[PDB]
Amino acid sequence: PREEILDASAELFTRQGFATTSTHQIADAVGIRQASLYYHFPSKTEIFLTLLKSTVEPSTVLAEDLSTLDAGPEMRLWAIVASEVRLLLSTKWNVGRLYQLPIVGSEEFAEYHSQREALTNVFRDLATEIVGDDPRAELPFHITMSVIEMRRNDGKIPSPLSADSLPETAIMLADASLAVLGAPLPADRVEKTLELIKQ
Amino acid sequence: KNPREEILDASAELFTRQGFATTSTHQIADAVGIRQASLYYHFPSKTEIFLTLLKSTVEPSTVLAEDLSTLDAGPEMRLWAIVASEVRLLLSTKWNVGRLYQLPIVGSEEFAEYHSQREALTNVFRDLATEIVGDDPRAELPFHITMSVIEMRRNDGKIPSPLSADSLPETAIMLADASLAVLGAPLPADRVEKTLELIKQAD
Repeated sequence: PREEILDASAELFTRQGFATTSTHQIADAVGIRQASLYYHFPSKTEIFLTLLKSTVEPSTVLAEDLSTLDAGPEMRLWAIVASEVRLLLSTKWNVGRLYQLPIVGSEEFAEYHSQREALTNVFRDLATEIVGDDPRAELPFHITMSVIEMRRNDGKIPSPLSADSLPETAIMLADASLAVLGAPLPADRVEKTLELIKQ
Repeated sequence: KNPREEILDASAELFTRQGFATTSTHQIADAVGIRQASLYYHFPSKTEIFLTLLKSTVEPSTVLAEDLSTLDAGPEMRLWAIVASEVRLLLSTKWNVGRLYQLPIVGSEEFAEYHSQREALTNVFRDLATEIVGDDPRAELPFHITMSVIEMRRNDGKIPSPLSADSLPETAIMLADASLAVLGAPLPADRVEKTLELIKQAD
């Protein structure tokens, strides 16, 4: 019920943006009274925030634990790129699209700003271990985020979350991330990443 | 000096910062310091400004794209030249107009002309990449790498990289290098010089 509201909001937000989407629409979408929607969320902003943090917080949490494991920076970067793409392909709607909406810059979303900055730092720091003080160090994060422009957005999960395999696109973008750094692909990257995903 | 270009600049600012729905023509007119009556002379609606904005921004990219795609060099040189020149374009403007592509509103039928221009641009990238990598999902990557500059540049009215005949912007070179690297394709000889001349050639 709570998750149904979030799903419908995700669709409306990613399709219409923030400003035009109304609570009336969200409530109508899930087929409940607006009073009933209010029980669940006080404002569309709180909904928008709830979506936004459920989307990146799992990445940042996972990011520091994998950035701090016993491999090399090539492997750690490959794992974080692959895990992040894995996440972005695991949702019914393309919630990553929400980052691009002008509203997210506002002070209300300071919690997201911090989490996004933290993730960006992880990508950049790992990358600089490989290429040093080099502008290419910015690239792995953007390469990772480009999946948001590649995946569908129609209510069907492009790649259901799996512990047994990585999505082709996840592997591709992770391979691309090292190629751009001129770093060779580490041995047994996928299996290790899957193990590095589990902890 | 240039009333129509000032209107577009201010609109570019307001739209990228506020989105489409909340931006008003009153704000745009106030921004450039003219009466709304005077603004109405140049543009009838917010939707039309948004189109003129998108169309002054995407057509030169598509024209540039299809002109570089048809020249007797190798697919690597053409792809490199088009990536660097397209990033150069996106870095040459007072405002980050590339951010506009990301607004959900542009998907609507009213912006069908932008859709085709974008499709044509995307096809030019894809065809070049497939000449290099064949039936391979990596062929999708150079276009997205190119567009990633939209997430890199400033957006405050100051041009990140003023247009130049002597040089290419660092970020333009980097993204073009990156576009070939992901394809496993070698960097062409004299990439910058070769590209700058092709840009000069393109009038």
